[PDB]
Amino acid sequence: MVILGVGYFLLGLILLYYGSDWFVLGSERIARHFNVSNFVIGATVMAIGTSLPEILTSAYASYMHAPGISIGNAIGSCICNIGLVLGLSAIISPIIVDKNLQKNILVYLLFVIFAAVIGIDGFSWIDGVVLLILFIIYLRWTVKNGSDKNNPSVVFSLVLLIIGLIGVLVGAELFVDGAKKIALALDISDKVIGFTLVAFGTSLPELMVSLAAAKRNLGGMVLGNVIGSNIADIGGALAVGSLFMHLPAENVQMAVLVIMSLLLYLFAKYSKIGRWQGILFLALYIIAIASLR
Ligand SMILES: [Ca+2]
Repeated sequence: MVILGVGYFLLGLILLYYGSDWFVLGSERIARHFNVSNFVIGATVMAIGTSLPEILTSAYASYMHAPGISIGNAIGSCICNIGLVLGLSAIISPIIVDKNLQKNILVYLLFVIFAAVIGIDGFSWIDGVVLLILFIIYLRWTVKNGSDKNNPSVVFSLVLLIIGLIGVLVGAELFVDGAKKIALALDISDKVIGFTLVAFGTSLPELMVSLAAAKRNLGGMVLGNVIGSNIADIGGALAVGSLFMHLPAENVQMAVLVIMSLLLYLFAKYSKIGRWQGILFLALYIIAIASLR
């Protein structure tokens, strides 16, 4: 079970490589038909596509009585998205943000701040419902604010979007499956490896898709996907997980997240999310994962 591990591994990379590229092309075309910006389609359709493994993970974790995991993995992804994902994407393709996109980003900053404030004592099922509503309020607002019978072109767009999404979701669980077989053959029979490599497996569709878009200089789409995913992780993953059990409090991760969200706001308004900014986001990401033990 070693060449099978590599076989699963390399196959996963193939389904993640092309899958994310099709998911981006499908999304870009869909945005053109629904007559919305690359940002809007990234903060809604794309976000929910890549943020689904994060919602299902949190909800299940809190279901089987592991709440500290459900929240720790919920916020840890938001930081991973601004730190690793956005950071890497900005180095590849610097992001100049439009002026109609900043109202959206400001809303994101406030929503994160709102989550941090009510998340000091912890997270009730009350907080969950509140945040769950705000999520939907955000979605219908993002689509509306920035805005057919038998069309062969639209169909092709949906094929790219659906096959592309199936590709990255399958490729991610082939990535993990293969890496686990390799790790086992390597001597790593520890248990945090069975949550570290899987936590990375949930952020893997998000990382790949954002990189695929970054390669095609879709800075707006990249930004939308980061913004949308974090809200889907907080307004959705963090919220749904709180319906089962009372999630604990992490006022050090939330603090860091607000900082990275604040920096994102300032960069996407008075400057840009370019290469040096991305380096900083990466720097803040590595002085975090090391200083948070
Ligand atoms: Ca509370």
